Parts: sequence; C-alpha cells; structure tokens
Amino acid sequence: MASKSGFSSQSDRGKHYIRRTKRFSHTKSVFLHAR
Amino acid sequence: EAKHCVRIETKKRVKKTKVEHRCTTNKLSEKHEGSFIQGAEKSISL
Amino acid sequence: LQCYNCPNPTADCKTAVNCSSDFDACLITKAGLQVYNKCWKFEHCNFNDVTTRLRENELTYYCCKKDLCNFNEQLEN
Amino acid sequence: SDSFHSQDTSFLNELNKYNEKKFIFTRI
Amino acid sequence: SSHGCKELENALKAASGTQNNVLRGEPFIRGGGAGFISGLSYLELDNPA
Amino acid sequence: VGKCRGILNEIKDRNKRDTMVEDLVVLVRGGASEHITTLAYQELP
Amino acid sequence: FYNSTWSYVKHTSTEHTSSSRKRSFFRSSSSSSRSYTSHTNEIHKGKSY
Amino acid sequence: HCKKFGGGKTERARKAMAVEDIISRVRGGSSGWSGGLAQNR
Ligand SMILES: *[C@@H]1O[C@H](CO)[C@@H](O[C@@H]2O[C@H](CO)[C@@H](O)[C@H](O)[C@H]2NC(C)=O)[C@H](O)[C@H]1NC(C)=O
Ligand SMILES: *[C@@H]1O[C@H](CO)[C@@H](O)[C@H](O)[C@H]1NC(C)=O
Repeated sequence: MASKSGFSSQSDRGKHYIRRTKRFSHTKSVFLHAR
Repeated sequence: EAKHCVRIETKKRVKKTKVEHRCTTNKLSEKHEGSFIQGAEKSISL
Repeated sequence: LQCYNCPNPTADCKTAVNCSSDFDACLITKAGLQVYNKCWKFEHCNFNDVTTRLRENELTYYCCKKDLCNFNEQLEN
Repeated sequence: SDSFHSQDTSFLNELNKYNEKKFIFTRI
Repeated sequence: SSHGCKELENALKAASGTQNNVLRGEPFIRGGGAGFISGLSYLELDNPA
Repeated sequence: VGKCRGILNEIKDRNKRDTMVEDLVVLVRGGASEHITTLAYQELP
Repeated sequence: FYNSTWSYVKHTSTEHTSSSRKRSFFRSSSSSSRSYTSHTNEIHKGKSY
Repeated sequence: HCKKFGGGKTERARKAMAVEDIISRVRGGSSGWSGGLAQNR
C-alpha cells in the first residue's frame, strides 16, 4: 500500500506485506524379495 | 488470443472533461502429446 | 577524530593520541567497567559492529563528532 | 524520528535460532 | 492533493507425482544339472527368457 | 518540521525432517562356504 | 507389451487494464490492472510387459 | 554538528556435539583375507 496527502502539509503512509509458504513431502518405498 | 480495447473522451464547457481507457486481454495455449506402442510376439518351435 | 584510544577496558581512558585525521567522528563506549575509546571510523554508529569489534554485549556508545570529543567521561553513568 | 534539531530513536529486537540433528546407524 | 496506490499478488503452486513399478518373475525348471538349473532359473532382468 | 514512524516485522520458520530405513535379510542354505558367503553379500548375485 | 504415454499442458492468462482521468477544477486520475494466470500440466504413463 | 547514540543487549548460546563410532570385527577366515574384509567390505 502507498498513501500520500498534502495541502502546507504532507502525509506519507507506506505498507508492505509478505506471506510465503512452502510445503513439500516426498516418499519412496522399495520391496525386493528374491528366493 | 484476444485484445479488446475501448477508449472514450468527453468534455463539456459553459468545465468538465473525462478521458478513459479500459481494456482486457486473454491468452490460452493447450498443448497435447500422446504415444501408444503395443506389440506381441509368439514363437512356437518343434 | 584525534581520539582518545583504549582498545582494552580502561575506566578512565585519558590516552589522547594524534590520530589527527580531521573530518571524522570518534567512538566512546561504556559497558559498565568495560569502557573503551578508539580512533574510530566515521560513517558508523552500528551497535552490532561495536559489540563485534569491542567484544561487548551490553555496551552503550556514542559516535561523537570530529576531534577530541571522546574523552572517557562523556558517557555518563 | 522527529525534526523541528533533528533527532531519532530506533529499536531492534530479534531471536535467531538454528537447530540441527543428524543420525546414521548401520549394522551388518 | 491526495494519492493512493495499492497492489496485491497471490501466486500458488501445487505439484504431485506418483510412481508404481511392479516386476515379478518365476523361472521354473525340472531336470538337468543343479548348477545349470540355478544358473538358468536365476532371472536376468535384461534377458528374462 | 517532520515526524516519521515505522515498523519492520519478519519471520522465517523452516523445518526439514528426513528419514531412511533399510532392512536387508539374506538367507543361504547348502553349498560351499565360498559361494555361501558371496551369496550372503548384500548385492544380488 | 504395451507402453502408453500422455502429456498435457494448458496455459491461460487473463488481463484487465483501466485508466480514467477527469478534470472539473478538481483533478483526478484512476487506474486498475488485474492479471490472472491458470497453468495446468499433466503427464501420465502406463507400461506393461 | 551531530551527536549519535545507542546501546543494547547481545545474546548467543550454542550447544554442538558430534559422535562418530565404527566397529568392523571379523572372526574366522585367514588373517590376510579376514583382514581384507575387515578393511574393505
Ligand atoms: C514464491 O517465492 C519464491 C521466492 O521468490 C520463488 O522462488 C524464486 O522463483 C524464481 C522463478 O522460478 C527463481 O528465479 C528464484 O531463484 C526463486 N528463488 C528462490 C529463493 O528459490 C517461488 O517461485 C515463488 N512461488 C510461486 C508459486 O510463485
Ligand atoms: C575398497 O575397494 C575399492 C575397490 O577396490 C576401492 O575403490 C576403495 O578405494 C577401497 N577402499 C579402501 C579403504 O581400501
């Protein structure tokens, strides 16, 4: 967000936001039977 | 693909004026790839 | 700067030395008894750097202006 | 930070924590 | 004067992959030398016959 | 005159559980010691 | 044996742009940009011997 | 011209430990070839 205002006056108002998410899941399975 | 851009301007005076632009774009691409290989062998020997 | 310099804790650093570069600030630092003074570099007043170089974790410091500003009692308390 | 002198106050607080565990066992 | 400029982004990614790879083989022999039986009945996956 | 105010806030929570469990049993009965042993190695013969 | 392999990609983007300036001794500008992307990739394989 | 001030608290706490332990014992078979298996499986 960015806000400015002025007249003699000034008023600046900035904002930043971040919400970063990572969610990983790997599985491997081996069954090896020999007879 | 499409582009659809429209533009309007107006003014009136004895004063008010508007100049305005709105336009929207679409893109699509489908890509298709497919393969199917089938086979059979028989061998009967006597 | 021409600062008082005491790289080692000195409760009354009176060791003025002719590190007489002109335009640049000194450091004063009080960390309780662990008081330090240096021919510091200007363009600095970073607590993390002071803690690093002076190896102190509770210190209070000023990057006082230009020359001879940095005698040991300039930090009150 | 305020100016009419110009004078500032800044505050910082942080907790940086790192933990690692690595276990390998093999029996033959 | 007054001004206000407001931005949002919201990217999302979701990937999933599954494999199953099942291989089964049962060479069976009667007759012949025990060593030739075990050599031949041992399944060679590059030449399973 | 000027008065400025600001906050930065940040978090980076990162976790990385990883595990492997591998069980191999080889059983060999009959034959010569040499072959019994090398069959009892962990690779297929 | 049969060896079967399918591969699909669908890429789509949609965008909107707007501008509107007005003057009536009060002056104003107004603008909006909206972009959407949806992207889907699927790959499918079945192999039997 | 300027006066500049600050102070604060620094904290670090560490615990780090590493243990590596390998046993390779071979009983039976000749000294040399049991030793070879003991050294290099
Ligand atoms: C979420 O944000 C991260 C961090 O910016 C993105 O990872 C970057 O992606 C670009 C493009 O692939 C790479 O050039 C950068 O090197 C990546 N940075 C890191 C640190 O990996 C990630 O792509 C974003 N995720 C989504 C779904 O948009
Ligand atoms: C074990 O033997 C292999 C193969 O001869 C060789 O590559 C490796 O370096 C050897 N390692 C030791 C510790 O003897």
